[PDB]
Amino acid sequence: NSFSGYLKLTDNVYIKNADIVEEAKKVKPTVVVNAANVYLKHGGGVAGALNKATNNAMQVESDDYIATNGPLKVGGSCVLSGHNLAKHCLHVVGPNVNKGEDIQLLKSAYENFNQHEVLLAPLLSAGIFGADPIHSLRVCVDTVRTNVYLAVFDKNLYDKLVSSFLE
Ligand SMILES: O=C(O)[C@H](Cc1c[nH]c2ccccc12)Nc1ncnc2[nH]ccc12
Repeated sequence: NSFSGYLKLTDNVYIKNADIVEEAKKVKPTVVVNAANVYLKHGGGVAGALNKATNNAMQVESDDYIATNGPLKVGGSCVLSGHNLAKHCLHVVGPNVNKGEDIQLLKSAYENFNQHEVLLAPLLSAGIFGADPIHSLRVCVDTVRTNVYLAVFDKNLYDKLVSSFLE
């Protein structure tokens, strides 16, 4: 959990312009969060990047979890192996606004982070899931009380997010 160079937004929320895959390799975190869907099919966005960085080990483990336990619910999570990226991967399902899901469940999705004293995470329901990323950061700040280190790949979004907090 060697986190450094994050902007400290609040007492417990940190943000950095970084690829979550590269941060995970650098930081060696206890927990990396996946922006998952309910059947843990890691096809695109953050999930695709994390799975490809494990050379599909995450997808094989995820398929076994689903076969045995069935799909997650929106706002839910499970803990699986972090493989080479982290000790654990917390797979968290935020609502997919682009596929017509409800923004109230974004708070429930972020509540899962409170089970872990420190996490490396993406912004939930952002990118291809279609939520306003600045709203997602506000929900994170209001909901998560443990130490969350947010990786935002796109420097422009990072600067927009920091500006919404500082200006
Ligand atoms: O820049 C990117 O492509 C993604 C976009 C994103 C933010 N939240 C998500 C939730 C689900 C799907 C996509 C997104 N953001 C990233 N942030 C940090 N590291 C990353 N590695 C790959 C994408 C990415």
